[PDB]
Amino acid sequence: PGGDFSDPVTSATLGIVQVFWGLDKKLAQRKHFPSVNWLISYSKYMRALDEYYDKHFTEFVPLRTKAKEILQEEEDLAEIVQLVGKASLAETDKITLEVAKLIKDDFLQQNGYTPYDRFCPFYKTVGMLSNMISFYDMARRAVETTAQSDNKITWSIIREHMGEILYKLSSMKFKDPVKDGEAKIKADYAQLLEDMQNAFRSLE
Amino acid sequence: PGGDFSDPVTSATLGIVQVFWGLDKKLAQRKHFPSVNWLISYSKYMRALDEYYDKHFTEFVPLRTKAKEILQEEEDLAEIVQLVGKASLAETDKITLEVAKLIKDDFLQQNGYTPYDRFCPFYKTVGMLSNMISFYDMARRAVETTAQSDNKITWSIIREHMGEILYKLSSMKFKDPVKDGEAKIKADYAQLLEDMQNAFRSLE
Amino acid sequence: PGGDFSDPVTSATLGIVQVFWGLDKKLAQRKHFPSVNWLISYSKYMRALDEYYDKHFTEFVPLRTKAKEILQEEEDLAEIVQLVGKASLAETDKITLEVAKLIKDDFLQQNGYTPYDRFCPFYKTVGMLSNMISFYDMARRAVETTAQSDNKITWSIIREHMGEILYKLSSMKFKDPVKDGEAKIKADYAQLLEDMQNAFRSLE
Amino acid sequence: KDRIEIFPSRMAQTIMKARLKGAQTGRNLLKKKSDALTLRFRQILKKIIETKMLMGEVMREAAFSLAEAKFTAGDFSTTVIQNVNKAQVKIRAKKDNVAGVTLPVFEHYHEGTDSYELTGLARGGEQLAKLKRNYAKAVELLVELASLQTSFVTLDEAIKITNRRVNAIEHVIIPRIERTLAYIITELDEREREEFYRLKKIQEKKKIIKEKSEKDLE
Amino acid sequence: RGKLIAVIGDEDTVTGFLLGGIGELNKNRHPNFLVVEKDTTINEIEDTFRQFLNRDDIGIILINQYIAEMVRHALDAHQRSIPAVLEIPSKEHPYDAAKDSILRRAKGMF
Amino acid sequence: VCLFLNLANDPTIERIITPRLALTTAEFLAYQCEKHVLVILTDMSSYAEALREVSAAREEVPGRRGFPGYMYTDLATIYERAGRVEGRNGSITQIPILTMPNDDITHPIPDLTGYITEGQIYVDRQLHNRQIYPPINVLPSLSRLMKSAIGEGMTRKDHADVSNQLYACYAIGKDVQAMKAVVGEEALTSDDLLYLEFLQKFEKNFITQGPYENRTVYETLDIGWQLLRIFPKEMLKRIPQSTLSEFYPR
Repeated sequence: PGGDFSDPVTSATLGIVQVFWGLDKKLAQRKHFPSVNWLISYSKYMRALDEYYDKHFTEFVPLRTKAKEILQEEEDLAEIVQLVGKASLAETDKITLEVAKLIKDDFLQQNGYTPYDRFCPFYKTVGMLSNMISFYDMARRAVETTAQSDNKITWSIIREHMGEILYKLSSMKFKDPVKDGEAKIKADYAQLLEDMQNAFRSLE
Repeated sequence: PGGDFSDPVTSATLGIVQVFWGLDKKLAQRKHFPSVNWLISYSKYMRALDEYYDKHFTEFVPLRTKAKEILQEEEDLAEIVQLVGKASLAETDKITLEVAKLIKDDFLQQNGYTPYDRFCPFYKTVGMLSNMISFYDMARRAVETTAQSDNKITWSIIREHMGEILYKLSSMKFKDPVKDGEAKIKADYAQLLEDMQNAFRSLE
Repeated sequence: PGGDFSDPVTSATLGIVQVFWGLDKKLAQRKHFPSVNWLISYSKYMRALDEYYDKHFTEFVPLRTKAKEILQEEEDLAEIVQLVGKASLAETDKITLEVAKLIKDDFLQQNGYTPYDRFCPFYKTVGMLSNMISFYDMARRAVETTAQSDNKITWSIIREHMGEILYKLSSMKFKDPVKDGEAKIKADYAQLLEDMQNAFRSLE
Repeated sequence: KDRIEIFPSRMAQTIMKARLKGAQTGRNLLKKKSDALTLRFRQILKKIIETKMLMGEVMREAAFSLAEAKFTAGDFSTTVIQNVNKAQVKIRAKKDNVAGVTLPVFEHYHEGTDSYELTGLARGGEQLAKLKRNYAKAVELLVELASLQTSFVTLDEAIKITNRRVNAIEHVIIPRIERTLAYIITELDEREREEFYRLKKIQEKKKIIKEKSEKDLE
Repeated sequence: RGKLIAVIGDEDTVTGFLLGGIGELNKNRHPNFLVVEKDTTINEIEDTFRQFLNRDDIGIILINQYIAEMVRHALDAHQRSIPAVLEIPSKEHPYDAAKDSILRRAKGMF
Repeated sequence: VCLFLNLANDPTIERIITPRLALTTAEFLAYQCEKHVLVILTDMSSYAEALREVSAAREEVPGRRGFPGYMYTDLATIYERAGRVEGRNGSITQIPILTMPNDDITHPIPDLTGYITEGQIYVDRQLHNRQIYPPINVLPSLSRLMKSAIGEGMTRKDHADVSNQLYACYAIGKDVQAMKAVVGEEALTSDDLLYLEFLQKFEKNFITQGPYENRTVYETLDIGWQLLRIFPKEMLKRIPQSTLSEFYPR
């Protein structure tokens, strides 16, 4: 009646269904599509599906876990910024917010009416997430490698040197699954991985 | 029951009636009578009455409008004042706050058990309101004109230099409709108008 | 429910019963057994018991009154202690806090598993509280009587001249009616009273 | 005024509990901010007292060194006061983010060139060199004392603001949420009684219709 | 850019800090200090103090403790956090903490 | 193990009978056959929803939140078929599992259950989203009878003290994580950094277990001590110095 998941139809459904895609008024209002809240939704089938993923997509389970972790640490960091602003945030917390913005705005977000986003195949999906989280790991390493060192590689030094790679990362969503087949998409994303590694190597 | 306007008799009544004089227990506790809450209350007949007011008091619709603006700005400022205290306000905001308190204490309150407030003829009503809104406009103009320069007028400077005017404005209720004739009340109120104009000209 | 006393069974019970012994988790977590809160607890029967007390324990009514006052001053002073530190309080406040600590830790606490706190007879209860409040009245007299003079008394001066009296006051809980006859406990308390009076005679 | 005016529903109970956790979290975060700033403010006050004691000593020594300079140099003061050009010592402002707040401070910077380099060549120049160094030490301690003052006043402001936010949460926002929640729980128990009463009447009507249907077969 | 210190005090206090390297003329030829003679009026010290605390170049003002007490009204009225005011002792004058405007603002101090 | 399955689409009255079979079998195994028995009642919420239907079947008027008035006695008739009995080695333990409606303990299903049962364990969405499996939040959780369960000759003698000190260090670690969020790392003390290192390692070694790694109480205590050893010996304020001298060294 008001989007409330305590309503008896939802409560009875939730005791039965193995998957629940909790769409959220705040996301729908800000026109975030497809409006799924990534901290309320769940899928009890992960246990079973991990057999298929470990046969066909061995990188995906690590990425899936790191994604939800990054997105939950986004809620922690986003709540405290209302009071403290940026002043307490570690350089790793900045890298967490930057990648959480990429994952929220350029991976989770998807336009249901525009041909570039009407449907997204799994090879595109895993490749997008692989790149965004490989950036998180390499950026987090670039910061933490300089802990107590004579000079710190800051989030801003990263963000400035990686600016082309950040634009490429956000651009991954634009590949057309019809004209750009999975082979071409995987090849382009493999070039993004190499470019990403080499851009980080300039600071290590 | 319990002073809650969600009660079904109230709810059904307000679906029909065209005037709502909602009486607030919190004003009645403070012995502010009539306890009509001016934010909650409404009259739907105002459009139908403006055609009458223009035949006798062309100034009245301007004054009624400005009265609601003063009270609305004060109620909105009060949501800040309740959390920060009386300290951070601009001089215009302090004028708005203090004139809204003048309007609350000396126009909206009426002591119906006394010779001066037993009844209030409509001429005394427009007169009192005209003087208080004239004070508001002049006090506002004085600050807004001088805040652009070193010789800035303040709300405290207005209060201190015009303390007798604030007392005179507050005194206006005590005029006795049986003993003070309509002409005498209008003349006394015209003296207040000129006293204000002379004092603001001395601040300029 | 969850420590909410507004549930009708609890609210009615505390409305009916003439006494409430407000056990509190914050006291039991520090092992302060019996863990009764001396602010939240109450007893309406005092006016009826005063007949018995006036006959058998005539000194007790003054003592229980002063005990509640000392405990109430501790709770009210504690805000100032947090706000500006204990060192910034007046001497009359400092001795008040020390006696409140002495009452809290060596009178109100009672370890019923031990041989000495196993049971506390009413005579022992009066004698303990009588000595603690006698020390408070003498300490209060010494600090207040010397206020604004050249020569001045403070808690450190008292403790330096009579630290054995504070130790003897704390020892009173260990005195056991099974080992020591009631006359012997009464004589020991008469000795502590004479000892503290002679100790204060060195200062005043 | 006393309540948030949210209409009572099982949804509204959930939203008020979510807001109460929000407000209690914001209270505790702002209380941690207040505690951290209060700790720095007490430390900075301790440092002010210590630095004013050090300032007393360096200023006594420097002021005594003026008497020494007046011994061997005569009235050098009139020459020093009248001839002024450029400051050998200047301050630069800097920001400290300690305790999750911005505190302004000053740094002691020195330009090399002595604006009084030749003063005392005739007499007193040895004692004037000692005097110059003593006042330079006084200025170093005063730049630190200013940094403590700018920090202290900025913490006084920031603690007052933060404690106002905490007390506004504790005495306005949380009480509005708690009264609103107690109201919503109350009106939800009222709606539960209406449904109990309505359903008891329905069951009574069915009982009467069952009995009448049996009686009509006799 | 930097800022400069300024001084309001007797000849000896001013002379000491000038040899400490404190003194600069502004582009308008006005100095960053006032020497106070025993016959100086409250308006000279106070108008100078009111100028110094509002100038763009001055970041710190040093005031001799005796003068700071003679101007105590305007001094304790100075509530801005950045342009700092230091009450300082001098050779024939009260000690560094006498009625100090900052020490008096603390609740934690006895 | 004896396993009873009642499906979501199985009849609502068979769902009421399922707990009663389980407890009847557990009563037989323990009290007729001396077995120590652990009963795992996996969703007391769907049992309570089945009681709601059986009450509707008798045309009874609904009580509190739409559940029957006698819901406390029916939940008690399930939960109190448990405990040890005089002169028998058998004993029925129960670990019910209970899906809290709307994540709120105030609901009659968890609320009445808290009144009847001896403490509760909370699974927490916060730990779940952080991938801490099992997602068991040890802070709001309380096993009421753990003072009985732990002692010399029942576990290592240190165990109760270890749990108390772990509780304090995890609670303080959470409080320091709230401080870090306001002040940033450079404003923290060395001890605060130890409580943060403790919190990180404690979630990632003590609480995190995985679905098939089995830890006996001895290995859980050695893990506990491996986390407690992060602090200097004198910082372990809820452990006696005798216990520290026997177990703090690693």
